[PDB]
Amino acid sequence: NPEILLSLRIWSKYIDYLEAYIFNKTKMAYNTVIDLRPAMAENFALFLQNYEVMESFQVYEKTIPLFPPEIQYELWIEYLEVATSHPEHIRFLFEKALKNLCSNGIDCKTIFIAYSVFEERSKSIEILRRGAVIGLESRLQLWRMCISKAESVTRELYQECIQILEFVIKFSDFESRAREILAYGAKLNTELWDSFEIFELK
Amino acid sequence: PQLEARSGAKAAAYTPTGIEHARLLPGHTTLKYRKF
Amino acid sequence: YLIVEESLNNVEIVRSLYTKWCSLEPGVNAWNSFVDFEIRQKNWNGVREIYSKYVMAHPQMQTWLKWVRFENRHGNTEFTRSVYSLAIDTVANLQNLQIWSDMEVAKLVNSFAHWEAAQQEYERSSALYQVAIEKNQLLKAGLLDFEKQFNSIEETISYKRKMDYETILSNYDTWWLYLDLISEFPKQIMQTFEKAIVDSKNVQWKRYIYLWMRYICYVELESLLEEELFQRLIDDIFSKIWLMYAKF
Amino acid sequence: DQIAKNVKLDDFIPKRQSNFELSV
Amino acid sequence: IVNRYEKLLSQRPEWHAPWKLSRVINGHLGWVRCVAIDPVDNEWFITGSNDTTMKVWDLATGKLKTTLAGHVMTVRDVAVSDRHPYLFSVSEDKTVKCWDLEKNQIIRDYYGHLSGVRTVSIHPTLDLIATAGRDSVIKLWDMRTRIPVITLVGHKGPINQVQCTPVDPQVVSSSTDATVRLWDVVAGKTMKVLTHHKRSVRATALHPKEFSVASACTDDIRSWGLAEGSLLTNFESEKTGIINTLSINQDDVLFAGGDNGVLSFYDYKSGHKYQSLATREMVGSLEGERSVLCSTFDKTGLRLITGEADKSIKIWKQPGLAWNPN
Repeated sequence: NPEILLSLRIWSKYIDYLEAYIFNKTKMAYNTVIDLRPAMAENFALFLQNYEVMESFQVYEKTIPLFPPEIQYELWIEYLEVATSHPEHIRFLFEKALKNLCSNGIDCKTIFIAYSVFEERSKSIEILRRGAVIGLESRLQLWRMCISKAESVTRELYQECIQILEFVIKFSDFESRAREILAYGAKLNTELWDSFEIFELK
Repeated sequence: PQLEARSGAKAAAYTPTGIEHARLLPGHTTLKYRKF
Repeated sequence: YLIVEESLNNVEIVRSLYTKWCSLEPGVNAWNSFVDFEIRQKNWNGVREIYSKYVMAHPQMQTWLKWVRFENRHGNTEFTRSVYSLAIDTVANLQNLQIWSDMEVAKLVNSFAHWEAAQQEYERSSALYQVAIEKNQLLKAGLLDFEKQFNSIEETISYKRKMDYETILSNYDTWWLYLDLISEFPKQIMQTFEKAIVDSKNVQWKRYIYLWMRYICYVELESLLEEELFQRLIDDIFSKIWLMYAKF
Repeated sequence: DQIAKNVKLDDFIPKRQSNFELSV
Repeated sequence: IVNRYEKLLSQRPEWHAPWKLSRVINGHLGWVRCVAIDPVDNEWFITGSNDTTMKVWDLATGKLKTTLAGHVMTVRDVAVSDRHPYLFSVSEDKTVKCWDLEKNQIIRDYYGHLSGVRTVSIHPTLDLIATAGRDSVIKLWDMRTRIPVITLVGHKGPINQVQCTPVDPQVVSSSTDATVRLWDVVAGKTMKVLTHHKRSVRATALHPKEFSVASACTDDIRSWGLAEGSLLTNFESEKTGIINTLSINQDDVLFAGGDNGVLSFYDYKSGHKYQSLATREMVGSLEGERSVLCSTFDKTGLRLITGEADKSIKIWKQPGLAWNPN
């Protein structure tokens, strides 16, 4: 019929009304609307009327299916919500998300960080490292995350970061072998020089 | 100009002329053969 | 020729021409055009036949999808299902590798599952996925997706297993993860853990120690085994481990 | 129909592809 | 269709041995764009060239027997006869000459071709040869009376290889029009016009024991029994170069040379490519040049001889490749 013609707004309105207002019926309506095709709204509704995670999961799946930058964002949000609510499965989901948005542009680093955090609640550190490696602002963020992880194996991480990329100088500072690090930094710097001088003095 | 390159040759059959070409004259009527 | 026919509006002749064209194993494009023409004409009896013919001529999974799409557009749900079955059957029938890529079959399967989900009965989808698994990675993924859409526990387990496998392929952290998965059939898990332990410089040593500890814990949960482990450790050679053993 | 008659499918088909022991 | 593919999968090809380079005889100072061997014996093989010469070659030694200097422009093709001790040769000077081999000296320049003549085929049974050039016409000659007897109008462009069979389909032309014709010399007409190629079928060859004729356009090697004038097979020649040569071996081992120089071998009738060979060239020569322009097997069939654009002639001595169709 649609093809021939060639409603949505009306459907949306109806859904809204249902939400305002039976719950099962509303859910069904929402599902129908989705099929015909907001996701965020649906998720919110699920959270509210049902206290149900299944609905949330479904919403997430739908978002994934829809697939774009906005879609990706929605998915991320859903994941976050899930995490907040309440491990292996979660990890898997995170991995999937990562795979989907390898170089999305918007907040890959952030996503990685989130994943790491989830893991923590070594794996996290690894994830951070990966992000740092496979990922300018975003890259910087990833690097920072990696550094943090290292601080929290660390040396190895630092080395990796250095290899990937100032970074060298940072590594040297962290270390403070130290002399060698400083030298390396110099080869690939104002504070570095100072550090070197200090080392010499000691 | 008309100093020009080309696209294709030809081969069209007319009535024979009946002219006594020099080379066409008889010569080596005997064909050789192999042993078998 | 077709456009001329259309202009004229004498249609039988055009149809005949189309048929003739399609008998000469022509391009997919031609087939598509024919289909379009059929659609434009009032009748949807014969279109199905033509689609079938096209499919026969072009074993390509996109063709199948197209056919299905037409079915969807058409009112009948049963018809679509039948078509799907036929597609599946055809794929099954050629066991020998005379086939479109294993990605395409997987895609088809996924589509079928989706269709089933949209329909009333879910068991069917599950059955289909089981069948797929029986006859790979793509298929597994599809199955997982289906499960998610929908059993949940089973799906989760499958996912975990997959993860473990991946970890193994990659291969201390991985080993740990695998162990965790195993912990999360019991006998199998135990075996896996043992294997991991067997597989398992300072970092490496630490990992080994951790593994040993885990093994000990498992044993406790479940003496001879512990003793054996201790012996193995000794052979390899720690003090802490020895102390623990003594305590045990 | 006439068009069909004019150009047939077996022209496009190689004859040996089905039967190998077949030799001219 | 699924009915044919399955069948193909089911059927298997025979394990023809691979091919390794044996002899390379850098002797010509030009392309070597013709090669031929004696039907009677397999001691020598001659090779006409862009030198303008044609040189004779002992197979066993690889040594240059003797030269022959009976053309002006470059030799495009030659044909030693089984039934007589004549060597026919033909060059883009428009001369289809005839060398006695009792005296190694030309005899009967046949005259009639309006322009550069591409190929000869001596008729296996008659005392008659057949030549075709860019003329777009294949003339048959009575060798005694050194006159064109008949001519074959059909073609619409330059005609390359023009093989002679002993049956009714007595000439098997092959143009740049991409038709390959089957003719009836006696009727003064065509009998069946194989149009199945896309481009200039610039190579074709008769199968020794099997009464069929492989033919090669830019890629697809068709091959056909010319009794009816009906297709036999299509070879796996999917992204190989411009097929220059298309010789067939006694043991159903069809060879194809390319403009790439990638010597490709195939099982005949199967249509199964069962080897590729990377070319080679001399340190001085360029990597674009190397290309097998002319080739043929010996009557036994264990030695393939390829004339390549390196100014060389390469002779080739002897686990098969997996099938995988479309």
